[PDB]
Amino acid sequence: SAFDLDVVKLTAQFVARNGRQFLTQLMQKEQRNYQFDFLRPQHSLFNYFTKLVEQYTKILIPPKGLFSKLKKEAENPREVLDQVCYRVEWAKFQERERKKEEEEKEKERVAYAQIDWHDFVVV
Amino acid sequence: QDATVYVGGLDEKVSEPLLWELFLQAGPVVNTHMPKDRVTGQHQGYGFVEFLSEEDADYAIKIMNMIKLYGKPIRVNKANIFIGNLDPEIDEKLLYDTFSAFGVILQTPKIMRDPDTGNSKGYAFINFASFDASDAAIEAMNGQYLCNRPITVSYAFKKD
Amino acid sequence: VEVKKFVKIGRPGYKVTKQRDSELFQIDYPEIAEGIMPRHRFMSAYEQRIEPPDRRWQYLLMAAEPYETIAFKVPSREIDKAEGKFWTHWNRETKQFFLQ
Repeated sequence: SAFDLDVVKLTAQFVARNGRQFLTQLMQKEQRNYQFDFLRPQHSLFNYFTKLVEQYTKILIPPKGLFSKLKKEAENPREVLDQVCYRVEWAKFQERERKKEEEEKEKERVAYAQIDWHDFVVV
Repeated sequence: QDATVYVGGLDEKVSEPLLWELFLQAGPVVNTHMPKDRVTGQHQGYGFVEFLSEEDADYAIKIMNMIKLYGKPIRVNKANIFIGNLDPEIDEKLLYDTFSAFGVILQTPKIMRDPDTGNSKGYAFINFASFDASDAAIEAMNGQYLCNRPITVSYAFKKD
Repeated sequence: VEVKKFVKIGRPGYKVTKQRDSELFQIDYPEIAEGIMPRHRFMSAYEQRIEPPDRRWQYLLMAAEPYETIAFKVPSREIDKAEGKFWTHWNRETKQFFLQ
C-alpha cells in the first residue's frame, strides 16, 4: 500500500499548487490517459486524499514556515503547556457534551417508551 | 478442519449420503458427518463434509454458498439485541453491513456457534449505539425478509 | 411507570399539514418548554379501543407530552421511513415539527 499512498501524496502535492478549483494539475491528467481512481469522491481513499490536500494547503500557510518563523511553539514550553491544557479542556468539554447528548437520548427513549400509542386521532 | 467444510441450513430432506452426493461435483468428499440431537434424535441442520484436498473444500465453500437446498439456506464454510433464526451464509462483517442501514453499530457483532462444529448455532447478539436504533430494528428488522430465513429481532434485557 | 402516570393529557387540537413531495408533513405545535422532542412511530390498526372491522392498514402517529398524538393512515406498503433520527426535525425556536 506504499505505492498508492505515494501516488496520493503526489496528487495532493500537485493539486495544492493550483490557482483555481477546477484548473489543477490533476484535472488535465485525467484527460491525458492517466488512470486515477482516487480523484472520484465515491472511493474510500478520497476522504484520505482530501485530508492530505488539506494538510498540503496548511503546509503552505505564511506561519507554516514559508516566509515566517514560529517563536511560541518553538521557543516557549509554557505556551505549549497552555495549548495542551486548552486542548485537554476542549476534550473535557466535548466529553461533557457527548454525555449530555447521551442523557438527552436516554430521556427521549424513556419518554417514547412510556407514551400511550392507543390514542389515535385522524384529522 | 481445514480440509473439512461445515455446512449449515439443512432441512429434513437432506441426509448424510445426500450431502456427499451433492458435494461430489465440487470435489472428492471422503466422508460426511451429521451430529444427531439428544431430544429429537435427528440432525440439527448443521453437518460436516471432510474432503481429500483443501482446494476442493474451498471450491465447495465458494460454489455452494447461500444455496437453496431442500427449501433451506444451505451454505458451506471453513470449519442489547438478540437475533434468532439467522442464515449461516452471512458473516460478522455482513451482519454489521446489514445492521448499518437501520442504525449505527457500537462495535463488531458476534454470532453464537456450536461447541462441536463451530460454524453457526442459530442465534446472534448485536448491540446498537442508542435505543432508537434498537427500536428501529425491533420495528423494521424484526420480521424482515433475509436470505431465505425469517429472522426475529428481540430485546435481550428489559426492565419493567 | 413514573413518567407515564405523571404525564398530563388535556388533548388539544393539533394542526397537521400534509404535502405530496417528490425527490413530508408539518405539525404546528405550541411551546412545550421541555427538552423532550415529539416522537413519531408507525403502528398497525389491529389494536383499537373499539376494534372496528376491515382494519388492515398502518398509521404513523406523532406524540408529545403536553399535546395529543396526531395519526395519519398510510395505505401504501413502504414509500418513506418512519425513523426518528433519520428523516425528522424539530425546530424549538419556531416549535415546528417536520417528518419526511
